Amino acid sequence: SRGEYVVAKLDDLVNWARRSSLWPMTFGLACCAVEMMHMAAPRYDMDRFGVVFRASPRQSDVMIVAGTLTNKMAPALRKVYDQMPEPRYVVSMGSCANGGGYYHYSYSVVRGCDRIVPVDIYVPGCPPTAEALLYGILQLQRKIKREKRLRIWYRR
Amino acid sequence: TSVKPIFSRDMNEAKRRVRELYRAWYREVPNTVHLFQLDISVKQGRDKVREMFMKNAHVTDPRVVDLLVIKGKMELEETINVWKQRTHIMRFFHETEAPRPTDFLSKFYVGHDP
Amino acid sequence: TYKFVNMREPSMDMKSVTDRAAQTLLWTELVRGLGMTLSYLFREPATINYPFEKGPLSPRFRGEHALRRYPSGEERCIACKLCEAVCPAQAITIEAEPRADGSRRTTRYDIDMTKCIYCGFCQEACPVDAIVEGPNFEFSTETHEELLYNKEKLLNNGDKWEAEIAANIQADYLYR
Amino acid sequence: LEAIKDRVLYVLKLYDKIDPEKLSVNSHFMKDLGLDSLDQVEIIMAMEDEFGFEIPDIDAEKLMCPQEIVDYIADKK
Amino acid sequence: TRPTIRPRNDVVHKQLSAFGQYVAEILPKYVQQVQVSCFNELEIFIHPDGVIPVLTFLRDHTNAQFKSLADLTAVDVPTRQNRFEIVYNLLSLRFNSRIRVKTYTDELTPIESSVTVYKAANWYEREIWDMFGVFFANHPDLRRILTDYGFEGHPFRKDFPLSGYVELRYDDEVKRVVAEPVELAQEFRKFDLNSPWEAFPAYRQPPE
Amino acid sequence: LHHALIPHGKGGRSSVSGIVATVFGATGFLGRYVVNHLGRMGSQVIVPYRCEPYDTMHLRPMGDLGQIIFMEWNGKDKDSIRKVVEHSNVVINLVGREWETKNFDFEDVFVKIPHAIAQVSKEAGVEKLIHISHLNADIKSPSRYLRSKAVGEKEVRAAFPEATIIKPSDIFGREDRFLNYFASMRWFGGVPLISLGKETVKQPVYIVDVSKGIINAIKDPDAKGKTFAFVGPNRYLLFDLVQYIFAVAYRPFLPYPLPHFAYRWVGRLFEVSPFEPWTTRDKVERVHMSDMTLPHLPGLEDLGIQATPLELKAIEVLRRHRTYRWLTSEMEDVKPAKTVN
Ligand SMILES: COC1=C(OC)C(=O)C(C/C=C(\C)CC/C=C(/C)CC/C=C(\C)CC/C=C(/C)CC/C=C(\C)CC/C=C(\C)CC/C=C(/C)CC/C=C(/C)CC/C=C(\C)CCC=C(C)C)=C(C)C1=O
Ligand SMILES: CCCCCCCCCCCCCCCCC[C@@H](O)O[C@H](CO[C@H](O)CCCCCCCCCCCCCCC)COP(=O)(O)OCC[N+](C)(C)C
Ligand SMILES: CCCCCCCCCCCCCCCCCC(=O)OC[C@H](COP(=O)(O)OCCN)OC(=O)CCCCCCCCCCCCCCCCC
Ligand SMILES: NC(=O)C1=CN([C@@H]2O[C@H](COP(=O)(O)OP(=O)(O)OC[C@H]3O[C@@H](n4cnc5c(N)ncnc54)[C@H](OP(=O)(O)O)[C@@H]3O)[C@@H](O)[C@H]2O)C=CC1
Ligand SMILES: *P(=O)(O)OCC(C)(C)[C@H](O)C(=O)NCCC(=O)NCCSC(=O)CCCCCCCCCCCCC
Ligand code: SF4
Ligand code: SF4
Ligand code: SF4
Repeated sequence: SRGEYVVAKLDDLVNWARRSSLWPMTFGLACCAVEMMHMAAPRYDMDRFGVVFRASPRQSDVMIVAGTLTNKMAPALRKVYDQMPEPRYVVSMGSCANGGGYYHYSYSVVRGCDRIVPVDIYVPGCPPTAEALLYGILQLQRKIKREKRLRIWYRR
Repeated sequence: TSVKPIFSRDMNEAKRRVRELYRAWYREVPNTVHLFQLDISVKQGRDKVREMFMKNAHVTDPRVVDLLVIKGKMELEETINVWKQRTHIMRFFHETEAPRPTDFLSKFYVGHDP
Repeated sequence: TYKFVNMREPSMDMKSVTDRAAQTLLWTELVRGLGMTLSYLFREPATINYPFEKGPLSPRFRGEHALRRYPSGEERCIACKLCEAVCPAQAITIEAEPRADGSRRTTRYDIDMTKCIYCGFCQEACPVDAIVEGPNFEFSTETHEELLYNKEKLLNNGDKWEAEIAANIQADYLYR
Repeated sequence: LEAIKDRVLYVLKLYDKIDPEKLSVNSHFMKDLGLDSLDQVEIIMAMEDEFGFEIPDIDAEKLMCPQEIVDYIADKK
Repeated sequence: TRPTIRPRNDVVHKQLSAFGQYVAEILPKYVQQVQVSCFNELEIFIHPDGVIPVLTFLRDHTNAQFKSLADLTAVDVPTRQNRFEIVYNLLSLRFNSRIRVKTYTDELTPIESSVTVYKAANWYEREIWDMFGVFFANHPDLRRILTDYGFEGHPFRKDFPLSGYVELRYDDEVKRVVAEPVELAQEFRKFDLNSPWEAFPAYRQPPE
Repeated sequence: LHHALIPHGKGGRSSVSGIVATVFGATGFLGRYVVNHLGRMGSQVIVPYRCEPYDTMHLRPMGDLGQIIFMEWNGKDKDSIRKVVEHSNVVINLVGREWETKNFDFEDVFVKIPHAIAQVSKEAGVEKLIHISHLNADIKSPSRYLRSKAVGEKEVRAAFPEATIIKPSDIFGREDRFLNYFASMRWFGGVPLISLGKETVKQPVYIVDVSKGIINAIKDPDAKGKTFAFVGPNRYLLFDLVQYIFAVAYRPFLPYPLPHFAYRWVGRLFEVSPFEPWTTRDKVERVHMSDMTLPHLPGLEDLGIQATPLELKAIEVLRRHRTYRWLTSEMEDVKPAKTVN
């Protein structure tokens, strides 16, 4: 149908922009954030793909939870996630962010950042290499490529 | 056996310090509700302060009372300086935990707990 | 021995004073920094073209886990639980029983990849080279549960990566 | 002193734990009214909120009767 | 040669023993015991109320210039009447040496704060309080340093469970993080590793 | 009971409650609350969704690992309905739209879909069915919404005789329509009311109370084939209710009487939006309609729930509508509205 074709093209265009312009919030917790710096480094330059760190959560699209999430830190992470406007995505990085990690059976560690925020991508490793994190970012981009919001709305 | 007192010597001065801390907490609940934008009432906060003070009413050791008032002052200055968030202040109220059964028949039904 | 990083005084002769004044009024060190940045601009970047180009790795690399087999097809693991005992993060859960033919083989071999710290202790403690850490590192998932590997998943990883795992173990086994 | 007395009684009547029927100018807080240390402390704080002057802890412990309250307020003006 | 055995230093052992005798003679009112470990570390056990005099002496004395406080922690031994064991590690740069001073306390007995001798004692004693429950009397700002706000209990105590009693999650109904009793999908599997055969005869205790 | 359906634990996140529930319409207000309560219990939750998977993300943290399962579903596909209800002993139906789109009508969302869910669930052997209806569900009602509600209630009762039909009055909460719809009329100058809201009586019910009642209806063994009425503790006139809403929001209250035909035309104007409409003719009819009184049907007190008065939870919803001048004002600063009991 003409309307179906129009909405398909429009949300192909919309998903392309969001996929190609990703702005992670400048947010790192532990040793996993060093591999974020090495992904930002010249070797695996993240700025090629349109992935740029922004300090303010208002101007951020993705939250890369890279490090251990503690009980004393969970409210701040939830606060910045809430203050991030939509559409927003979450990439947990490393064992600590995925589940508990080396500190799973601890009194002061949250066993998974997905207990706090909805996580879109999980990156495995301790720490995941910069290439592993880049693969996770590209996988997030491909996940964005498949979103059909206007197509869902047209048939709604 | 004579022991080194933390404060308060005998029990009367410990009770005096308890009353001082209770006044400090009682005069703080309106400020806590205003600053943290709590949806609870001021009466609810004062009742919670009273309840938290009353669960230690069986203590008969002045040193334990002194340590309790020290920790109460600590958690009061965390509330005054807004070091705490609404998260902890409402953690005081257990708003999300399901009501645990307390009778033998219900406890027998639910599980193996004593 | 020791040295002073900054304890030098400048000469107060007229030529040196004029040189410093020219540096102050004419921003000489700032121009020098500009020249350094321009040189780096005209240099060649150190960026690889991922995913079409991959960063170098070594035979010792610790990536995704795998359960190996003997060349006959028999599983190497003998349910000895040395890896489970030595695991720092307690990421391995093992349950075993005698098999139909009486072999000492596992029935449950779980690794929580969100709990594992990828430290390589399990493959060091294995006396039969059963559990290994393969070369794979691009195995990120979209859901948490997909990272809770079990015995079937680990055996599939071993069957999938057996050639590269065997080559790496052959390359690096004389150092162990 | 009548103004102080009526203000004290008005404050006491607003207290939830205070029974207006049993309330009187000679009613002992602990015995006649059946309160405890913390209730008396809250009463003293409410009295401070009315007359706007600081009552120390040592003096507040000797204010177990409304007549004692009005005597203390009159002495301190 | 014995390549696999650590060589010993009798010179340093004798020097440490002599200095331990020196300090024990100088401060008989507080020093209870002096030991030199076989890897040349001097350890001084003193009365709990001698902390300020002993530390001030070890800092300001001409023959003991331990001007640096390397560390300050506590050890929990529940089998003792005074379960908590406060440990001070001092470094003397002038004589290129290190010393250890150990005192004892229990739950209800305060220990004098040494922030007037070393400024690092401020945060070190804050951590000791937060993690063990030891109260320090004259501390400029004594409060929690590492645990969460409102956290109940001192976690480094031996009787404190490894996972604690509460855990955190985000509840959508109340639109905030909540604290609920700890519940584990997989329980921490406790291992009994000790062998029933004695390893070191040198440390064998009398049957008593 | 199957060996895997026996409850274990202490009713926590990592426990087992023996409840396997397929929750239709879980990507909504009541849906999110019900899913949160089930996951908090520690139950198995299946979430059939037709929307973009991005719009189901708030439901991910609501349960432990593997306890929330998202599967696609159509509503016109009994195959998908069976696929999602095959392995669950509880089926909860909260599907509904306050407006009508091109593809789904009030007949489709309130008659055809609930009847298909009930019929398919009966074949699949689902033990318990919970079906959400409306308190003012009348066959001769002026509102097509409520007429379809009544027809769908009868169809569900016919298809699944062992059902629990719940009839909330008007759910108010953070993501509700009720308090937000009343508090969003600041932009259109004054507040248009039919007969100035003097001829309408309403007793709204709290969302957490409704979700708790839904959860307790599953656990109660003697609520198998029953009908409940979920209403609040106090009944208000519409004028008093809107006045209290605006007082709590600290907005100037400027009511004015607008005749019913004019308000119907206004609602007709606003329903031409391809997106979610701000108001509709059926919405106007429902807002004007007084809540019914059904003393014979059981309710929250019968299911063990003490209904939360509006004066305790109104500030959660209406603090968002305040300005910076009045953001920090406390809950006790506004006198409670005048009730009609
Ligand atoms: C907190 O812990 C920490 C971290 O964290 C864990 C860290 O990581 C690190 C590590 C730190 C780093 C690695 C440093 C940060 C990394 C870097 C790479 C720094 C580099 C910074 C930059 C390169 C700056 C880039 C920043 C931004 C914001 C660039 C983004 C671009 C924009 C915002 C521009 C968008 C606006 C646009 C495009 C305007 C155009 C729009 C229009 C509408 C114009 C068009 C209008 C028209 C009318 C045109 C229409 C005309 C038409 C159609 C006709 C034309 C004719 C035709 C033929 C077409 C550290 C130290 C750390 O401590
Ligand atoms: C600036 C002022 C506002 C502008 C308003 C719009 C103006 C026109 C917008 C320009 C459109 C640019 C489209 C770019 C197409 C993407 C190129 C191509 O590579 O994309 C492919 C196809 O992309 C998608 O299929 C759809 C892209 C957009 C399709 C066009 C939709 C219609 C656009 C024209 C209509 C504009 C007028 C209507 C709007 C105003 C998939 O690539 P991808 O996988 O990702 O790359 C991965 C990286 N690799 C290759 C290294 C691995
Ligand atoms: C030659 C003639 C001209 C040819 C081209 C004609 C069209 C050009 C574009 C016109 C502008 C956009 C028109 C509207 C697009 C469709 C928007 C829509 O219907 O969105 C509905 C839907 C909302 O969500 P829904 O599915 O309803 O579910 C409720 C959520 N719980 O889903 C959403 O809202 C999805 C979120 C994004 C919606 C806005 C973006 C739509 C695409 C805009 C593309 C152009 C952007 C230009 C930006 C300004 C210039 C830089
Ligand atoms: N809310 C209220 O004030 C009251 C509500 N009720 C009833 O309670 C129930 C729940 O209400 P509520 O949560 O507020 O409603 P919502 O509008 O917030 O949510 C409706 C849910 O049903 C889904 N849905 C709607 N239409 C369709 C369709 N055609 N096909 C498939 N899925 C569909 C939606 O999914 P998606 O996002 O994918 O479209 C969403 O998950 C409804 O039946 C309603 O009539 C009763 C009394 C008062
Ligand atoms: P009268 O003197 O006869 O009675 C005095 C009382 C009632 C205190 C007892 O009879 C009594 O003297 N008991 C002896 C033991 C004792 O004095 N215990 C007091 C312990 S101090 C204490 O427990 C401090 C607790 C701090 C409170 C924490 C604050 C929590 C409130 C948070 C705010 C919630 C909303 C803002
Ligand atoms: S997963 Fe490993 S590398 Fe990453 S934060 Fe945890 S301990 Fe550090
Ligand atoms: S690499 Fe280390 S942490 Fe991971 S499973 Fe092996 S022993 Fe355990
Ligand atoms: S160490 Fe090797 S043989 Fe032993 S249980 Fe582990 S994988 Fe099996």
